[PDB]
Amino acid sequence: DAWMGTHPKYLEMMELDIGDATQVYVAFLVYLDLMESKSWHEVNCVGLPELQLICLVGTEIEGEGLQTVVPTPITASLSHNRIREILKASRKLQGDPDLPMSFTLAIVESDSTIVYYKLTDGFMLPDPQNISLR
Amino acid sequence: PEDAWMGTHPKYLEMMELDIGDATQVYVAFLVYLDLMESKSWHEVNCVGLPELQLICLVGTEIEGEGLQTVVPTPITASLSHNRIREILKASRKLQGDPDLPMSFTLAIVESDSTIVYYKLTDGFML
Amino acid sequence: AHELRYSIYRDLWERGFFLSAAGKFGGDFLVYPGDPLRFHAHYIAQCWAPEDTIPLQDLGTSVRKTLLLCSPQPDGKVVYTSLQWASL
Amino acid sequence: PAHELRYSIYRDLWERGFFLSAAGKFGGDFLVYPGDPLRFHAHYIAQCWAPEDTIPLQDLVAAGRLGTSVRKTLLLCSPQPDGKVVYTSLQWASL
Repeated sequence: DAWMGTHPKYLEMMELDIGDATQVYVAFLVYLDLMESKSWHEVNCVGLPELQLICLVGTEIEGEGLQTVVPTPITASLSHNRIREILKASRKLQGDPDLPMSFTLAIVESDSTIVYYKLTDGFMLPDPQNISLR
Repeated sequence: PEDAWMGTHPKYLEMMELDIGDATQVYVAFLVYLDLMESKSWHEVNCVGLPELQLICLVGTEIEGEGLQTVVPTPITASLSHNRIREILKASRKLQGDPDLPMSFTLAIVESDSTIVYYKLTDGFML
Repeated sequence: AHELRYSIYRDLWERGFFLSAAGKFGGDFLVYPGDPLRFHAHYIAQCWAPEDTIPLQDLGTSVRKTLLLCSPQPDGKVVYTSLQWASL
Repeated sequence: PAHELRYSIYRDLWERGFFLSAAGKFGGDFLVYPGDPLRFHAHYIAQCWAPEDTIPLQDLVAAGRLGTSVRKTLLLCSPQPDGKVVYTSLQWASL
């Protein structure tokens, strides 16, 4: 409800002054999901004005390293170029250049439910030798 | 040159009497005839003229009772289009007596040194 | 060469074969029978001009399949991005 | 066109060692297979020939005596003015 409009994390994302109210709301939605539903150790919002994007940079488990989450409404669209740009931004934010560039895309449906997708530079099959039926 | 004696052979003269091809063609057909009967142990080998295609081929039973195969002797320097191969496949099926196998013939390639290499050509996808 | 080679590629693709036509093979290319019984882990790939916006609604993934975005760049190089359902 | 797009990608994927299947729908997804699980299977060595082009047999005799073509199947592929394409398998035969 409207209480979101005055939540401090919501207001902090808007002080980034990047994007409009929906981009702020979508990013706030995902922030709450990571911290409340999925129980991430820490989530910070970062603005990158050149790409006009609000990122969530988080640690899922206190020991491990940072990962970049990029909220977006289902209505939005992305070029592959834009995806490449986000990959390169994520490489900076995660500080892991020894690993393939990657980030998590947090797609918010209109009814506010969040589906997550991992995007990685290059060729990622979890089991390239797998053989199964059908 | 060293082989003028083969012009006396009755199966050479039979092939030549088809009046198909030049001396290289008749010669390599005869060479393949000898190879099939002596370097293999073929039962019978008959020659057949296809003047539409201007080809001599050898039709034989590799083993008595077994079905007939078509062998198409060819110099190393002949010109073979894929289209020509398809026409030989179609003619070969008629000579074999429209069986049930897919169209095939054997191409018998003859090098200037009289070495022969045999390749089976079959309609479609074999392995 | 080209329009003529691709008419054969598409026919072999439609018949279910795998193809590799790398430049290594010279003019030859390799043709492998499809396997209708066995699923081999693979990418489901898409060709995208680098600037064309992909609609996020137009988005099936597991250990044996990954979505693969492909785009050639001005410099002749193509970039690839794998896309996978995340289990959060 | 957007049809040069698919060629560049297909060629790059080939050069990297992948195999492509179901890649004939220019407008659709295609499949990209890792080479290693597949390459050791039986397969054709295939060749594109305009139907009127002469296929020089000199290479097929080099293959014959060096024993290079023994357990192999060569696939001659030609499209016709039909629109169709015709296929002939070519195998070394011992006799």
